[PDB]
Amino acid sequence: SVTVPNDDWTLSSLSETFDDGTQTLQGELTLALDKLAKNPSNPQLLAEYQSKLSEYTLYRNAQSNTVKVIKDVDAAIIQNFR
Amino acid sequence: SVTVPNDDWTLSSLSETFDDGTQTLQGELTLALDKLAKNPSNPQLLAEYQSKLSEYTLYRNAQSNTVKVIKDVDAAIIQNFR
Amino acid sequence: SVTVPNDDWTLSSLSETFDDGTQTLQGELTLALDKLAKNPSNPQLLAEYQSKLSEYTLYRNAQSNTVKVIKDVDAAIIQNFR
Amino acid sequence: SVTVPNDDWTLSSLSETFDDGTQTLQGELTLALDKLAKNPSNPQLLAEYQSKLSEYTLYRNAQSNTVKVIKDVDAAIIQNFR
Amino acid sequence: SVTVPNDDWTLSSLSETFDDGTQTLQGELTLALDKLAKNPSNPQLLAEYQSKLSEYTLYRNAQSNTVKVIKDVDAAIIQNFR
Amino acid sequence: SVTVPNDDWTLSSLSETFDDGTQTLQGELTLALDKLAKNPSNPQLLAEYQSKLSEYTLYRNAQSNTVKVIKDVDAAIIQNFR
Amino acid sequence: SVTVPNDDWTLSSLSETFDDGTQTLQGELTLALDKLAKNPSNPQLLAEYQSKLSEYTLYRNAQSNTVKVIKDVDAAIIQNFR
Amino acid sequence: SVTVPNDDWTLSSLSETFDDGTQTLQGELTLALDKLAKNPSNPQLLAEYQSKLSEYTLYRNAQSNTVKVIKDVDAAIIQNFR
Amino acid sequence: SVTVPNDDWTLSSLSETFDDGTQTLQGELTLALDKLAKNPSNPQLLAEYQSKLSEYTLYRNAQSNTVKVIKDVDAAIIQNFR
Amino acid sequence: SVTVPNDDWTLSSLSETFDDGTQTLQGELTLALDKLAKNPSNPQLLAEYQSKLSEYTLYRNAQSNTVKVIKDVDAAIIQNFR
Amino acid sequence: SVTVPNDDWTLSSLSETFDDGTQTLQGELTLALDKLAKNPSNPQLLAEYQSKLSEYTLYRNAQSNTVKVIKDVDAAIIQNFR
Amino acid sequence: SVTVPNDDWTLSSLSETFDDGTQTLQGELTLALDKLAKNPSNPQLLAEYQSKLSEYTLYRNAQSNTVKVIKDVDAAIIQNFR
Amino acid sequence: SVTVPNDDWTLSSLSETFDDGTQTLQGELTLALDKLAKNPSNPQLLAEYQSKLSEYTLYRNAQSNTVKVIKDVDAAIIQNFR
Amino acid sequence: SVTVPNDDWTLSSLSETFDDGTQTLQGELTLALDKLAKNPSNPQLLAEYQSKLSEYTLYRNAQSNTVKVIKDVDAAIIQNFR
Amino acid sequence: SVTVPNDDWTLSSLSETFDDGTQTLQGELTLALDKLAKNPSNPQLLAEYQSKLSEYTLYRNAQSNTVKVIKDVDAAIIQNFR
Amino acid sequence: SVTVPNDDWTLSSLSETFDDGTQTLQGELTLALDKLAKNPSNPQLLAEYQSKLSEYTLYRNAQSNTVKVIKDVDAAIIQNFR
Amino acid sequence: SVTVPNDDWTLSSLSETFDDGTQTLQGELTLALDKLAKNPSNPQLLAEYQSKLSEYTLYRNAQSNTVKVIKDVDAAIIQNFR
Amino acid sequence: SVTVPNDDWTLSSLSETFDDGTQTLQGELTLALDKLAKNPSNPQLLAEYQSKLSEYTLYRNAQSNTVKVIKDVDAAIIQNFR
Amino acid sequence: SVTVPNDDWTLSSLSETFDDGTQTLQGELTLALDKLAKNPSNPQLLAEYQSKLSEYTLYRNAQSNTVKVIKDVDAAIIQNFR
Amino acid sequence: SVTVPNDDWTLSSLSETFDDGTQTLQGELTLALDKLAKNPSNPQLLAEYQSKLSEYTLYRNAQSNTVKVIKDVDAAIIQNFR
Amino acid sequence: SVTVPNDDWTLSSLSETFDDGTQTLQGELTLALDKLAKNPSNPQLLAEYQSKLSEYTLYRNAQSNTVKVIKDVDAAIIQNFR
Amino acid sequence: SVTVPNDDWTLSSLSETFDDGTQTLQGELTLALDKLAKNPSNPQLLAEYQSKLSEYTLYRNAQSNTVKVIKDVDAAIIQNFR
Amino acid sequence: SVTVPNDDWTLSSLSETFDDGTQTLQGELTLALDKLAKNPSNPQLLAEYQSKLSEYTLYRNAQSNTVKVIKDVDAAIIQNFR
Repeated sequence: SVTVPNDDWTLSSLSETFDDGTQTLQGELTLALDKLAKNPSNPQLLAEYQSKLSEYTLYRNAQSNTVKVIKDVDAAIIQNFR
Repeated sequence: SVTVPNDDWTLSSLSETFDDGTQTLQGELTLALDKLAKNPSNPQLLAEYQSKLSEYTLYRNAQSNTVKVIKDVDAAIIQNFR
Repeated sequence: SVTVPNDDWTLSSLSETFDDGTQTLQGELTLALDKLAKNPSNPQLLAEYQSKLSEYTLYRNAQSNTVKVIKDVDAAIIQNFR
Repeated sequence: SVTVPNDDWTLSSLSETFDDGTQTLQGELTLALDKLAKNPSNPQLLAEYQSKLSEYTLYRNAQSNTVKVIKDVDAAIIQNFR
Repeated sequence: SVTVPNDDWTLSSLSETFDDGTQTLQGELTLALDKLAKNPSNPQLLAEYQSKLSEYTLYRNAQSNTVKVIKDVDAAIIQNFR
Repeated sequence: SVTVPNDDWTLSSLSETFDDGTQTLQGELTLALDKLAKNPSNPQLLAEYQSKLSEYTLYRNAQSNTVKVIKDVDAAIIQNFR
Repeated sequence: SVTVPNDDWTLSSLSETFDDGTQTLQGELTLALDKLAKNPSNPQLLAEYQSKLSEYTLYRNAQSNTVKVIKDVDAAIIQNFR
Repeated sequence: SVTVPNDDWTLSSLSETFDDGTQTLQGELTLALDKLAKNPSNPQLLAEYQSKLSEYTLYRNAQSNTVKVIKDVDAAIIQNFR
Repeated sequence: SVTVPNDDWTLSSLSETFDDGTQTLQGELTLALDKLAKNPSNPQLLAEYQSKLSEYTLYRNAQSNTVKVIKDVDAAIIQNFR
Repeated sequence: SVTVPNDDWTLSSLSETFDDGTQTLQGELTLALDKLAKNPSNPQLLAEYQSKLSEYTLYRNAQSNTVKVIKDVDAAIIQNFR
Repeated sequence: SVTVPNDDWTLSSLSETFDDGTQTLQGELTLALDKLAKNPSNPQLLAEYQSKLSEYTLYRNAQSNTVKVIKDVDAAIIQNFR
Repeated sequence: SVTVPNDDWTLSSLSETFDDGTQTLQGELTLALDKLAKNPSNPQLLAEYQSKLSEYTLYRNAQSNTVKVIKDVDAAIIQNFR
Repeated sequence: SVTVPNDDWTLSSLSETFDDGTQTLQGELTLALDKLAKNPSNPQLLAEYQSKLSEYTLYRNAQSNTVKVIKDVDAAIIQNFR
Repeated sequence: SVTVPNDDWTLSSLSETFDDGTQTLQGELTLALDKLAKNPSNPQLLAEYQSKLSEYTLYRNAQSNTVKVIKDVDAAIIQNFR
Repeated sequence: SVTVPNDDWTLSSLSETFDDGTQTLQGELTLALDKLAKNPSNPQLLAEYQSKLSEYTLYRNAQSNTVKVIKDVDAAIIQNFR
Repeated sequence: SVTVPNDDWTLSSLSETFDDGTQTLQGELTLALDKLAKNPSNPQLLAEYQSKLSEYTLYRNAQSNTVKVIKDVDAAIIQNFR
Repeated sequence: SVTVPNDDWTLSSLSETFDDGTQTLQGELTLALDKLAKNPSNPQLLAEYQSKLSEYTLYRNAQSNTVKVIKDVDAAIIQNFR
Repeated sequence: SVTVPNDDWTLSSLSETFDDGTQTLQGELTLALDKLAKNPSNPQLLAEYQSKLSEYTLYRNAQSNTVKVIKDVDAAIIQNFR
Repeated sequence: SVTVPNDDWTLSSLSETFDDGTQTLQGELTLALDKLAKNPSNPQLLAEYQSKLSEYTLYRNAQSNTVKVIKDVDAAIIQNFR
Repeated sequence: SVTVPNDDWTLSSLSETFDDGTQTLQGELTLALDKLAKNPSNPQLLAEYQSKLSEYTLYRNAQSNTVKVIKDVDAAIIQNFR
Repeated sequence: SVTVPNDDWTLSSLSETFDDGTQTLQGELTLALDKLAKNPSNPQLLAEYQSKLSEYTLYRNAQSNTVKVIKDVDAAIIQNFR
Repeated sequence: SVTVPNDDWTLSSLSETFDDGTQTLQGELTLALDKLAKNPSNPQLLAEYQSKLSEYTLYRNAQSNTVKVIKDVDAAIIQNFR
Repeated sequence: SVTVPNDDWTLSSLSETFDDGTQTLQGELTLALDKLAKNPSNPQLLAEYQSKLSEYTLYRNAQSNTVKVIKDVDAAIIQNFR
């Protein structure tokens, strides 16, 4: 489940890399969201939820931008076939 | 009625999570509001009403912000389709 | 007609508590005032009338101050709604 | 004329709840005010008038603050539409 | 009304897939919009309306991007005829 | 004067939906504003005026945000023509 | 010239209520003051004058306090417009 | 000089509505202020002056808050042009 | 002034189709713009102006994109003459 | 029924903490108020009643201010979600 | 030197109104104070001095309160500029 | 100095339309600002100044947004030349 | 050493007015007190001493009350600064 | 030193307008403050000082709010350059 | 050590103005207090001490209120920086 | 042990000033009281005792009033901190 | 300096047509830019500058696109020489 | 548990830094809150509670603002990927 | 049963301090009152009764004033929580 | 235990400064309160107790206001982080 | 140092135009900032500083937006080279 | 340690300018705070402390707002890089 | 570690330039963040932290935008290879 600029990997492999490399964060975010839905008035809970949510959004954006850039590169090389 | 960063859930599922995870609070707030409308002069009643109202506002704001952030993330990923 | 710092009572309930808890005193004061208006020269009558009148004034002042303080507390809590 | 945090009610419904839940108090206050305007020298009358007036002011303030808070919440959610 | 990367389907078939696969959501959004136009002050109503509207916008954007990408692919293949 | 996510409606139709679905509220607000301009010292009048004004502002904001979002969606689809 | 916590009255209406509800007392006080200015040595005259003057002062104070409290309530509600 | 939530009115129209709907009150306040400046020792004069002054302040505050709220709504709609 | 994918029409015919099919909207927008230039403070006026302006921009963009696409198709066919 | 700045508690928990931590005081105040309503002329009784009433008002104010401050903090953190 | 709720006056104009509308009273008070400082034992002199002094204090208090209230109103309107 | 979605007008024509359609308002605002700079303590003056200033800001914002949107449309059409 | 309700005087000026306006009386009282301390048995001496002493006490009381009242007025105006 | 919504003026011009249009008031306030620092016990002096100070604060607040609003408008227009 | 609403002064300058403008009064009060502490039985001494003490309290209150008001104005202007 | 309205002194310093400035009087009063308790029938003794007792009461009252006034001034200034 | 699809014109002729047909606009833009560089705080100035700048950018883009398209056409015809 | 602008840390690391760097303060606040809930009448207790509560609110606000700013920076950098 | 300005005491503790620190005096007063009710003609008895009664009244007043002042201080600190 | 506007101190440090800088006063007040609870009839004792109590209240108020102001400043700076 | 849409100028020339056309304003802002850093309590100083700072921010924003727009235009023309 | 809108300075330079330009004020405030912590009962001390504290708060707020505004301007220019 | 538009450098070289040219600022920010996490209540600390944080965000944004622009230029040149 690793990725190297060498002979073999793929885009779905990059997405799986982004998912698995940041996995426990998703479970922590799930748990924090549950606790928040229980009682939305505990400050420490709110701070942890904010941190986790921000990190999750950053992860999603980074993954999507990386996939987009790599697809653009590949489509650029393909066109040079002819 | 649970939500996990896994294969399947949705925004309306998040709203329903926020609603059901904090449900008895809404009934308590209803009852306290009724009692308050009966006699607006009992201090204990006022304190309980204040606590419940504050918690309710916090819940609404948290739910709305979470929905907004997730929609922003999704709209960000969609645009990277092309 | 009792009052407890618990779920339900009101200001008018406090006034009624002050009135009913000190009731026979009011009838005694009425009777003494009548007798005094009959013949204002009996010393024992004067002493009893003085005692009853003083106690009545004390009761009125205490009731009014208590009502005022409780209303102030309630108006203080209400403002903290927002 | 009841209100529940469920599918349907409105702000005017909250105001009507505050009005109807505390209705006989308004008639009592009217009657006491009339009697007071007749003869402003009866202590029991004054005590009852004070109690009723205080309770009425508390009711007005509580209703107004509740309406304000709910409107603030609604305007907060609306802005998250976009 | 299904679509598979096999011998037969079309672009309009993709649009119909997007429409029919997300159909009840459109009726729910219609109903919520109607209720909102009735009384724009119920928080639960606002939350449901926000969720449905966000999901609808996401659906429209995804459908349009998918159609665009597939048309681009087809126009790319056509040009390689000669 | 109804609107459904089906073959035919328009933006002006949405605005007319918002206007007609909340119509009697506008007349009530007019009447309350007139009465207020007559004598700005009746508490019940003030409470009703506050409720109606708040609801009116909420309606305006919701209508404007909905129109904005739908126009954004339409302009997004149009650009995918080419 | 009556006042009820219902749709219509005003502050000046409250002042007129206090004035008209206690009217004959003012004429009696005028007459007693005149007689007193004639001969300030009749005990019965002095007692009646004392009673009337005390009642008049009580009426003025009660009216002023009521007007003040109602104005405070109204100014409190007005501020919650925004 | 009337105002209706219909096709045509303006902010200055609202201010003129507040002014003209409460006009005789301003003349009465002028006259009472003049009389007060003549002899500041007549109780009835003082009570009428207090009532009129309080009502005038309430009118000013209500007018200003209404204008502010409507301007806020209009500036909110304008921004949604783009 | 109709257009069909059949033997005869032209690009200017498409532009005229877009213009005439959406004509009354242009007059309504003119009138609304005039009224707005008169008094830029009527909320209903602002909402109608926003709706009309948005629809007009959408119409312009759609017309331009359609003309562009058809010209591209025609220039593609012409080149295949040789 | 304890509260710690750690993973879990809530606003209603703070109110219950204030109530239960100062409980016997409320019963003592009830008893003293009853005795006072019996005979409002015993100095020791008056002193004890004054002490208890003052302490009760202090407790109410402190609880309300604490709840208000914590709600403000929580609403501040929530807004930083986005 | 008159003042009307119309287009033009000012606070200093109100103070000058209070001063000039009650002017001869100030000279009378000066003369009475001088005579009193001459011989503080003439009863008629004492009565006139008491009347004038009381009226003067009333005038000062009324002027100051009026100025304060009007300044408060003006500062309230100014803040609604933005 | 009129503008119609027909053969001929321009952006500067739109700006001149906004200026001339709302012209007397600018003179009124000038006069009110002058009077305010004279004596900043007349409530009616303050209310009129607030109304005029708010309307002026609304006019400026609306004009600027309209110009921006039309320029965006024109720049969109220009790019479709090629 | 005169005092007028005009632009300039002070409290110490009032005290000096009371002292100097009644000055020869103080010397006469001194002389009479000396003579009395010589031989306390001359009736005419006693009558003159009684008259002078009474007038002196009246002067002191009047001066002190006037100073107190003026200080109260000034402290009342000062507080209205804010 | 005048300002008109026409081709040329500036923010500093608005500040200078506020300063020069209310200039003699500043000198009067200086003189009154000096006199007050001399002898803080003359009632007329106190009343004039209160009036001038209140008017000065109103002027400062109005000037600052106007400058703020105009700067906001200008910064809004600037951003629409692109 | 003078102060003018012109380019340069400060709060401490206002305090020093209040101190130096009323300086000899402080020395006189010191001397009178010393004499009073010597023999608290001379009426003239008591009258002078009362006058000086009253004037001193008035000076302190006026200075403090002026400083407070000016600080409030300055803090109001500062916030309008942004 | 002196006190001056300058940089440093305190309330206890004022009390000590009152005590030490009138010290020998206290010893004289002690001695006179002792002698009086010995033989309460010597006229000269009675006159001296009366004089000393009166002066002592005057001293106590003056000290207490001065302390009260200064504390009031200080508490007034403190509140103007905010 | 005119251009017609007839026997004679050129690309530089098209550029000169674009320049001369829109000439006064360039001078107006120069003047407005100068005035803006003088004082960047006049709203009318900002609006005119925005309009002129937008129109100038549109003109540049249109000219460049037209030149590009005509050059492409000419280069297309040239290649068909052989 | 330290954080440095170097190769490795995260948002949750910043939150944990804020929590652990200010830890004993939270326990002290817990203890003080408990003691306060016991007896809300000890001044030293109140002062310590006020200090701790203020510091806690400051800590929460600072942590939240820092997290928000860093997330904004990160989301800014991510977008520059393409 | 001692009280120190240190970590722990309360208002009721102050009342108990006043009661227990002066306890034997109450028993002595009881005994003296009994003896007086037996035979109200013994001079020594009367003197002792007068002394004890005076001391008791002083104790009550001092206790009440101390409690009042401390409650005022505590309520002052509480309000500074926010 | 000193505090300087330099690199390091805190709010609790300010409270400790207020406590330790005024420490012996607290012990003196304790001792005086004890003595007073012993015998509430010694005038010198009463004067010392009054002085100490007044100074203590002043100290508490000053400390609380200073802490409040500094917390307000800090919370103001924190918000400017973003 | 002038700029005209004619044969020769550049971007740095535009920046220098913005700098030199608004130069004295920068020196005035420097001087005002220095004076403010000296004594931040002079209202006139604060008003001038606010005006200058606002104008400076407006100038910076306008310059930056103009440079951005012109660079965009130039980069648009360059791409049409081929 | 000076700052000019010229080639070189920075934000920390602005903060240092605010600190050093107002430096002696900080030492004076330190000294006054120390003296106040010694004896909180000297009026002159209280007045000086109030003045210094107010000026310090003003300085902090002004510095923070200036830094915020300049950072906003810089972040605005940076974004126009692309 | 320098960079010049000459024969050799790279993007990572630009990032390293941005990092090393602003290095001590990062250490200062680290230290300030640590101190802040210690005690979030020192104003000078808060001001320094705000300045450093703002400068850091500006640096990050500038670096990212520069890298983005240079990459865009390079990708533009590469495409012109063919």
